[PDB]
Amino acid sequence: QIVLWCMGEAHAAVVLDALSRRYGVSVDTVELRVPLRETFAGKATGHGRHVKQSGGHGQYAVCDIEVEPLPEGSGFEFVDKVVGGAVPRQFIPSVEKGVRAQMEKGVTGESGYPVVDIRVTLFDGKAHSVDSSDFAFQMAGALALRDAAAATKINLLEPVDDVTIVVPDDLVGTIMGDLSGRRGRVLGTDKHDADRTVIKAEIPEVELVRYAIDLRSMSHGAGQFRRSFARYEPMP
Amino acid sequence: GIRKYKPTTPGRRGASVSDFAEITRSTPEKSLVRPLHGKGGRNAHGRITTRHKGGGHKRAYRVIDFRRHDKDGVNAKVAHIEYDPNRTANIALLHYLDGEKRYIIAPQGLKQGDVIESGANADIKPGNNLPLRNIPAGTVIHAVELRPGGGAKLARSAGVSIQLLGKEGTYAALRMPSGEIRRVDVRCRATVGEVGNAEQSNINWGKAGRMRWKGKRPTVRGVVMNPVDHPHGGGEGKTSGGRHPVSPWGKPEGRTRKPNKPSDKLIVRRRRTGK
RNA sequence: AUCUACCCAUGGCCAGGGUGAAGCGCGGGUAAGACCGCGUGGAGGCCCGAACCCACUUAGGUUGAAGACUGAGGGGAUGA
RNA sequence: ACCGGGGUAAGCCUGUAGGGAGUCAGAUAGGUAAAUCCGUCUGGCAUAUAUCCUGAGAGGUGAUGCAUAGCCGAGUGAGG
RNA sequence: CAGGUAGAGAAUACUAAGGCGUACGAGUGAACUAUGGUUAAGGAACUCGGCAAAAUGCCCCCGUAACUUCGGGAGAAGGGGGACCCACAUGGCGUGUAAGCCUUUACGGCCCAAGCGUGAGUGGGUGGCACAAACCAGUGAGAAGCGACUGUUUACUAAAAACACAGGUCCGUGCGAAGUCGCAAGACGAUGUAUACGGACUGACGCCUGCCCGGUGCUGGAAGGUUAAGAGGACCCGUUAACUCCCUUUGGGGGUGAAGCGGAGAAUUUAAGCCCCAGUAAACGGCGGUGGUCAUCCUAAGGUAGCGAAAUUCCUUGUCGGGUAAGUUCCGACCUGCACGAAUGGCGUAACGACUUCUCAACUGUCUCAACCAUAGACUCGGCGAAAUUGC
Ligand SMILES: [Mg+2]
Ligand SMILES: [Mg+2]
Ligand SMILES: [Mg+2]
Ligand SMILES: [Mg+2]
Ligand SMILES: [Mg+2]
Ligand SMILES: [Mg+2]
Ligand SMILES: [Mg+2]
Ligand SMILES: [Mg+2]
Ligand SMILES: [Mg+2]
Ligand SMILES: [Mg+2]
Ligand SMILES: [Mg+2]
Ligand SMILES: [Mg+2]
Ligand SMILES: [Mg+2]
Ligand SMILES: [Mg+2]
Ligand SMILES: [Mg+2]
Ligand SMILES: [Mg+2]
Ligand SMILES: [Mg+2]
Ligand SMILES: [Mg+2]
Ligand SMILES: [Mg+2]
Ligand SMILES: [Mg+2]
Ligand SMILES: [Mg+2]
Ligand SMILES: [Mg+2]
Ligand SMILES: [Mg+2]
Ligand SMILES: [Mg+2]
Ligand SMILES: [Mg+2]
Ligand SMILES: [Mg+2]
Ligand SMILES: [Mg+2]
Ligand SMILES: [Mg+2]
Ligand SMILES: [Mg+2]
Ligand SMILES: [Mg+2]
Ligand SMILES: [Mg+2]
Ligand SMILES: [Mg+2]
Ligand SMILES: [Mg+2]
Ligand SMILES: [Mg+2]
Ligand SMILES: [Mg+2]
Ligand SMILES: [Mg+2]
Ligand SMILES: [Mg+2]
Ligand SMILES: [Mg+2]
Ligand SMILES: [Mg+2]
Ligand SMILES: [Mg+2]
Ligand SMILES: [Mg+2]
Ligand SMILES: [Mg+2]
Ligand SMILES: [Mg+2]
Ligand SMILES: [Mg+2]
Ligand SMILES: [Mg+2]
Ligand SMILES: [Mg+2]
Ligand SMILES: [Mg+2]
Ligand SMILES: [Mg+2]
Ligand SMILES: [Mg+2]
Ligand SMILES: [Mg+2]
Ligand SMILES: [Mg+2]
Ligand SMILES: [Mg+2]
Ligand SMILES: [Mg+2]
Ligand SMILES: [Mg+2]
Ligand SMILES: [Mg+2]
Ligand SMILES: [Mg+2]
Ligand SMILES: [Mg+2]
Ligand SMILES: [Mg+2]
Ligand SMILES: [Mg+2]
Ligand SMILES: [Mg+2]
Ligand SMILES: [Mg+2]
Ligand SMILES: [Mg+2]
Ligand SMILES: [Mg+2]
Ligand SMILES: [Mg+2]
Ligand SMILES: [Mg+2]
Ligand SMILES: [Mg+2]
Ligand SMILES: [Mg+2]
Ligand SMILES: [Mg+2]
Ligand SMILES: [Mg+2]
Ligand SMILES: [Mg+2]
Ligand SMILES: [Mg+2]
Ligand SMILES: [Mg+2]
Ligand SMILES: [Mg+2]
Ligand SMILES: [Mg+2]
Ligand SMILES: [Mg+2]
Ligand SMILES: [Mg+2]
Ligand SMILES: [Mg+2]
Ligand SMILES: [Mg+2]
Ligand SMILES: [Mg+2]
Ligand SMILES: [Mg+2]
Ligand SMILES: [Mg+2]
Ligand SMILES: [Mg+2]
Repeated sequence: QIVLWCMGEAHAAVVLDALSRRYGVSVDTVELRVPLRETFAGKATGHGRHVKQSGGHGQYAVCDIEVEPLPEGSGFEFVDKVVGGAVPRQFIPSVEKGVRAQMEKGVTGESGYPVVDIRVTLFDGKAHSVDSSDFAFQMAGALALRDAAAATKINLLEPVDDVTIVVPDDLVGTIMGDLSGRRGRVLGTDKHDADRTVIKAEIPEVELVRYAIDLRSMSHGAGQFRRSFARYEPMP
Repeated sequence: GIRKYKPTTPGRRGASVSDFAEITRSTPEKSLVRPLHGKGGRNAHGRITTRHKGGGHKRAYRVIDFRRHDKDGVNAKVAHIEYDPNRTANIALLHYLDGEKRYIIAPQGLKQGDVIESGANADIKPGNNLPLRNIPAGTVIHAVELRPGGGAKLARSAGVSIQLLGKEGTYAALRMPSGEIRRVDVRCRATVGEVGNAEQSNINWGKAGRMRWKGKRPTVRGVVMNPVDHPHGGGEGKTSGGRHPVSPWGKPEGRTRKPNKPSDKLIVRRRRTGK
């Protein structure tokens, strides 16, 4: 999505009017969606069986992989331990890429968020003389991923961003009171200058869409703040 | 009561229908029904003698007892009150303790289950039939005879009643629903009470077809006709004289009751018009 | 009155698709109500449109295929 | 792979889905006479998936038959 | 009677069973005529007039104005998607056999792997100029007039603003009624009974017209010449410049007559006698106070300006604007004492219209300005073979 950032409300109205007038941009305001990711909460194994006998090249492939939960930031990993070359080496990339696409499409329903920090561990599979194919093995790995994900929980993570809150020293109490109701934690209140105070805090991204406007309204223009994604936290 | 249609269609904008509240049964007694075919307004010659009549829904005749003399001292109870296409009022069905079923006009306020008794000794409750000499002066009656034994002829339509003004010698002086005073022999019979469906006159039929279902055909005005067809055009009317209407057969306005009539000796006074 | 106008008795016909009246039930409102939403329901000289019935425009015909038609469009089509 | 077959009534059995229906006794002149029939009034026993009536269709029989996809040979055309 | 595939369909396209090639032909790029098709650039400039053509057309999502009788207007308008392959998907839904469960065991009930059928959606990919690819299949918006609406109408030049209509008003009819058909008997009205029937005019619905019970009428019935307190809810009372004439006595009433302003409270409803009041009005009236808006009460023939009900109508006897380059319909505002009429015959009106008039968008051979293609004729050959007309 394309996101327009404005200082406040009147300037936002002015810029949207200019866009719809100087350039004829007919648009409607919509909710801004924050980035989100998915992670595994437990370890499980999967079984993927594929049979598709179409009019071109007959496709049939079976794969058996293993997935384990990994710490946030680990990224995607793959370990292969097939014994005796049961599945062809040329099709290992096919299965791999099928699993990568399947985990990209998500595992939590049709709205599965990008699964991250997961290791796929292939061990077993069956092969056919003619029915083996790139696409076949791709889906076989995909379905193995579905079966593995179906056995344990999937945890959602939201990106917490470091927020540097600069408010006058007399208004630090207000920020402490309101951020307390904002599920926020305060890592310090460093005096920015003689009047304002830099506040060290990290807050979930969902809470930071409207932070600037309320900060400026409460500070009567004395509110300046910075945001920077730090890490990911599960749903409270 | 009257149920008003919602204006979902130009044919039903201001229309209304009779809320058939008093009706108990939706079918007639099989033995009291007689066949009946429309005529279109044509007499035995085949010519149109009454215009604007024809078509209309098929209907069957219910045998109504206008001659309640056979059963005196035999009480009856009303079985149902039901619909009758042939007349404006509803018809009540009487089960006689004797064991005979009969039909009468349903009077006002008559409910299912009441007891109807006739003769000289009957009470003055609504629905009871009495010879006129036994009816105290001042009550409201309906379905009155003209000659002693000829059957009821007067005050039959819905919401219609007459006031028994008094008695003298052999004759009782009555007031017609039209408002005139008429004398009738006190040996005639009459039923106590008004006639039901007092809200009949408030029905708004709403569309031309609804009146066509009732067997009435459209009327063409006389002015839009040719002089060979209707004597209007000549004489005007309007606000000049009194020849405002002329009948299609050339007759002007005026009194149409035949002068020098026997019954004229019985008429205490004629009705009055014109505020 | 085997054409046509009107009426009378007795039969028949009206593909397909929409909209969604009263009534009934639940919920809200209220002391009770007006009324308001959600379901059932399937009204109506209701809507779109074949058969069927008409005849608004236009072209042709005009010693015609026809002494009133044809081709394209057109109106009504559960109702007087 | 393709082509062609992949049939058979009324009637007679059975009585399903659906629909409908209280039963017994007494009295009674109202039904041109008379009625055990029909009405009307009294009671008694009944709410039963009890019973009866009606009733599409399924199933059996009709049918060891009839018809049929096809296969054979003849020559007017007969025959299987 | 009603096959199959698409389709919502008995539409349309193709086709099965079945039935036809139907009765003058054979040729030939003439003009011209008819019916089809296409057209550069422009797009109503054509014309009395967008006549005729062209255009829109389906399904699914989204989104819908003035006004209103609250039903509509509305499919308003406007915007986006539509093909094929694959995956989700051994999914979902429908049906239901095997297996299983249950019961008053039977033409029983529940669930139901398999089998068959079938959408809708999301994601990715492929192809074309084009995916509702053919056939089929709304043009839309605004303003004025008339008629409320659906209908009916001059078979064969007029479908409308004409007729009808639902609603309204008046008149007649007390009952083998009035009316009608018949010389009559008889019949319809009606197996009806004044909330009914017949005749006349008007024609949905909505909105603005005012003053009041003495005499005389009419009418029903004691409301009443005498009237119990209380129920019954506008005024009088407390409060007056200018005047031209007045009537009374410790200030108010007419004419030219200006505005004003509150609270004690005026009778139908509740009881006694012949006569009566009361109900009704410009239908027997009636035009004057009082207050409003039938309340004490005062005035017989005149629907008659009633009233002076600012939506007023040729009202360019002008001053203007709006629309077009050039303005018709029409739209607005101001003058014209006299015109000029509708208060029950006149202004309004949503919805509806093969109605009349006008504007805009889209679209096009209507036009600038015509060209080309095919059929059916014309034309050539063979066969059959007319007609109107006709002093020569
Ligand atoms: Mg005869
Ligand atoms: Mg009439
Ligand atoms: Mg009736
Ligand atoms: Mg009426
Ligand atoms: Mg109406
Ligand atoms: Mg008329
Ligand atoms: Mg005429
Ligand atoms: Mg005329
Ligand atoms: Mg004639
Ligand atoms: Mg004459
Ligand atoms: Mg005349
Ligand atoms: Mg007049
Ligand atoms: Mg007139
Ligand atoms: Mg005069
Ligand atoms: Mg006169
Ligand atoms: Mg519904
Ligand atoms: Mg409802
Ligand atoms: Mg219709
Ligand atoms: Mg229509
Ligand atoms: Mg016709
Ligand atoms: Mg010619
Ligand atoms: Mg010809
Ligand atoms: Mg034609
Ligand atoms: Mg046609
Ligand atoms: Mg049509
Ligand atoms: Mg139609
Ligand atoms: Mg086969
Ligand atoms: Mg019996
Ligand atoms: Mg059988
Ligand atoms: Mg078909
Ligand atoms: Mg067809
Ligand atoms: Mg064939
Ligand atoms: Mg030829
Ligand atoms: Mg030639
Ligand atoms: Mg040619
Ligand atoms: Mg052409
Ligand atoms: Mg062109
Ligand atoms: Mg072009
Ligand atoms: Mg134009
Ligand atoms: Mg010109
Ligand atoms: Mg022009
Ligand atoms: Mg012109
Ligand atoms: Mg046209
Ligand atoms: Mg066209
Ligand atoms: Mg809409
Ligand atoms: Mg639309
Ligand atoms: Mg519109
Ligand atoms: Mg068991
Ligand atoms: Mg069981
Ligand atoms: Mg089973
Ligand atoms: Mg492309
Ligand atoms: Mg259309
Ligand atoms: Mg059409
Ligand atoms: Mg006007
Ligand atoms: Mg004009
Ligand atoms: Mg009309
Ligand atoms: Mg009108
Ligand atoms: Mg019409
Ligand atoms: Mg004509
Ligand atoms: Mg027309
Ligand atoms: Mg015509
Ligand atoms: Mg006409
Ligand atoms: Mg009328
Ligand atoms: Mg009338
Ligand atoms: Mg007579
Ligand atoms: Mg009258
Ligand atoms: Mg008249
Ligand atoms: Mg009207
Ligand atoms: Mg008229
Ligand atoms: Mg008019
Ligand atoms: Mg007068
Ligand atoms: Mg004028
Ligand atoms: Mg001008
Ligand atoms: Mg004008
Ligand atoms: Mg008048
Ligand atoms: Mg007007
Ligand atoms: Mg209008
Ligand atoms: Mg029209
Ligand atoms: Mg040229
Ligand atoms: Mg030719
Ligand atoms: Mg020749
Ligand atoms: Mg000759």
